[PDB]
Amino acid sequence: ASEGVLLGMGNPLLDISAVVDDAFLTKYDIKLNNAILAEEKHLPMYDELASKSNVEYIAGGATQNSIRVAQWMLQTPGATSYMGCIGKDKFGEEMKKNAQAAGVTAHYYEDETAPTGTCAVCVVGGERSLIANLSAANCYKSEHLKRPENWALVEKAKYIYIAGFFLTVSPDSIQLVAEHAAANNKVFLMNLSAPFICEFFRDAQEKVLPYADYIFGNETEAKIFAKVRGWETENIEEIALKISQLPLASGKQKRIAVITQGADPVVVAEDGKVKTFPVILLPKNGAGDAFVGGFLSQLVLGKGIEDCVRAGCYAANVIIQRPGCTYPEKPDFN
Amino acid sequence: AASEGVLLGMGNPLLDISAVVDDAFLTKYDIKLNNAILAEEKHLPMYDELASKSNVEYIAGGATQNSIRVAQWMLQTPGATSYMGCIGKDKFGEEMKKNAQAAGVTAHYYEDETAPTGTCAVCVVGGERSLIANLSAANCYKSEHLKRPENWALVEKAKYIYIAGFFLTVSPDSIQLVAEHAAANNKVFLMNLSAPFICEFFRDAQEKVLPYADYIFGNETEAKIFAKVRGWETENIEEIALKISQLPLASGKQKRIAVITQGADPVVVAEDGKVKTFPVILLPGAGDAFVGGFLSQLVLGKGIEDCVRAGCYAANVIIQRPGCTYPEKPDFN
Repeated sequence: ASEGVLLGMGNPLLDISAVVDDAFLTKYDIKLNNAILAEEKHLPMYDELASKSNVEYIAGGATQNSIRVAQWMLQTPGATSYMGCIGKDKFGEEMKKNAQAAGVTAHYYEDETAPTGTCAVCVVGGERSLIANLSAANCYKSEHLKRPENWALVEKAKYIYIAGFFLTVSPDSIQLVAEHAAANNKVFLMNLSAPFICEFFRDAQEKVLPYADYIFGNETEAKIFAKVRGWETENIEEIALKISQLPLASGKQKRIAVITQGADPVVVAEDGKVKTFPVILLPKNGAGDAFVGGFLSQLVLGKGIEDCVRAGCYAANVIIQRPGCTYPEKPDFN
Repeated sequence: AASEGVLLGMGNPLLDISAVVDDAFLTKYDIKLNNAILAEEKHLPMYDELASKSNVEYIAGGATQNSIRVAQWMLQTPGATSYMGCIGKDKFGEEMKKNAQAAGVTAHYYEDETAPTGTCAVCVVGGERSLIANLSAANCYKSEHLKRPENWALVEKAKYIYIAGFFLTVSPDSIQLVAEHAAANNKVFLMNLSAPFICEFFRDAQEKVLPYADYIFGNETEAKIFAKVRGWETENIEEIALKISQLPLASGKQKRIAVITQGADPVVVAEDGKVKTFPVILLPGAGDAFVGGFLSQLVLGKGIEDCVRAGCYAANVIIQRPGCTYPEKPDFN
């Protein structure tokens, strides 16, 4: 994998992961197996987690998690890049530290007033409770992207992955890199993630879809996508095919749609046909992002779709057995 | 009559800069009609050109503020309405203050120290419009402004408090605070399904406020997204409206009314486990105006049919004008 061969752009959050007890959950009125927005009552909780010794800080956010998992899976130094917005605070410096530890070349845009986005990941057994404060992650501006030191990361990249959620934060950055990729034989990849469905988002998504070589999604996202645009089918295999056959921009040959269904098989539409892949488990939160990261690693290495899906399932199965989107030193995938 | 500050709205205010444009202007800035675009910064040459037009207008906009202004126009009683939201410390913030005062709305804006005021270029040709929005300060509202005694007095004064669902992306603490206050003090709290949430973070915030909503407004597309997101297999808008009205209720709330519009098709209203449907009556961004007309009659203690008819009247007036504007006085009975 060449230097900066894969780039991601998104909404970075510093994940503050810690194994907690009943007293902590009751104190901040947080229930397990649910992701809530941080309120004024939850803001001092980030200080309490920071004050603990066994705390793990991770350069998170869905896209950044995928880029880190791709980097871990590739094991080649300098193969990945990432751009997103952070604040000028200690949590921003921790995000810079962890991105460097994960081997990702991160060029963050520093907002002058917004604190860095954070996410408390409270762990008990195999259960999590996410409390997110997006804050600076929503302030990315295309002026950062257009600077020569940051545009060099787009120029270096052969694969550029940006989540659909970023269409609400910086649609000018997505359209700029998507149009650049079509004009310069690069692969543009996106997902069906969205905070909400509004006219502004609908129109921005419609403008980028022709430029997407790959579209990733989960069954719920695919079914919302199909219903929003009037497709009457609820079959995920047919929805994946219809996504792959959306209109194509000039300079884009084909589109591949990859739809995950949790325990049920991964659905892949390509060349007017749908192939389905059963999930293979390892002996005995962040799983979707890890799946995309494993898929991207093999895509970068020019491998086939079955290797891409198997690597995605491997990475997803590793990450689910660890607190947060974390992993061991080296992978063991073939 | 309507008492002082009887109706309050909280939201994301934008100064709408409206003007009739021509083909040359649309081509110049590569703008498509019947399209909503989010701009990261103000396209300064376009804003100056729009300002230099003959029929230009500066309106204190944003979906909720539009509803509050339409309700104030419909009521015609000075001081009956209030509004809170975030603006910047600039000329557009002062124009926003000027237009809110001209519309007769008591606006207590939170002034962000660095973010410019949110703006929206409204480019109108015929019966079509194109919107280019730079939200900027509108997304920086903080509950510290709400909790100040001079601003909390507007909550205390109000009998009806209306907030869009989208405002949960800006200040969920303000929404939850006023929604919980309304349930404890016999006030009516109203919301809409605008920007239906798909993300788990936003879904959990909405789930926490829905038990406090006495009224939920929505359109057919929003209602169908809401139903699909939470696993309801029905696609019938009449049944979806009934299921919304029957969502769990918080302590101190006896019933919920769900109002779903369907464009040309009738207004659907669910109440007391039954669904009543109202054909649209015609005159010889209409949704905000519909809500404003409905709110005006609700403030006057009128029945649901009057509320729906006033909503249709206001919506039919606003569609025949550039942006969410109206004549001096209403003619509704």
